[PDB]
Amino acid sequence: SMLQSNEYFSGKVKSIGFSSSSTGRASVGVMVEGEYTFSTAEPEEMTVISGALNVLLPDATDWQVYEAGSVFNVPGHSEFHLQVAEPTSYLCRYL
Amino acid sequence: SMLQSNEYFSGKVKSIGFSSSSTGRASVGVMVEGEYTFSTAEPEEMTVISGALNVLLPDATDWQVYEAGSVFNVPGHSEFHLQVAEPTSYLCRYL
Repeated sequence: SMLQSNEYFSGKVKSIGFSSSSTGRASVGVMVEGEYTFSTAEPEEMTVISGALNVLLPDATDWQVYEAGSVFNVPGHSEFHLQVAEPTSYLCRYL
Repeated sequence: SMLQSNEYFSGKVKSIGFSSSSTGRASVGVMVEGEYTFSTAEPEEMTVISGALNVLLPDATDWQVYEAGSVFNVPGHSEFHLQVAEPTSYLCRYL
């Protein structure tokens, strides 16, 4: 199995990518305070492990605050936006 | 906030370390198939995010299998052992 450490946005997001039978392709990581735009290939399932994300999805008007334990889905071939206050850890699965 | 990518055991365990108000000092990471010995400073709380860990704690005879969603605690200044089958992601908090 391959594990790889990845960084994005000048080090404000860092993650470990992997692949397993139960998750498919996935990454766990952390984001620090900031505002981020992400683009998807495959649809993504995001789980907030600790902290919180303010989430703007392309097909719905309102931002929504996702605190620890919550799960959201992003469509494929899309753009979504996040806002982060305190360091926030997450699991992302590429569906 | 600081985020740092860490690797252990010749790259078989990789994690992102961070610190937040809700977690204290912590790391999220992934372990691949193998058998690992860890030593603690502070007590640690481990949450299995995906996959599974076979866990041997110093003060109890039996190994126990912790699958996704489960949480265990390791005392401070101790040694514990893990066995991993498929890539397994986790949250570790330094209590």
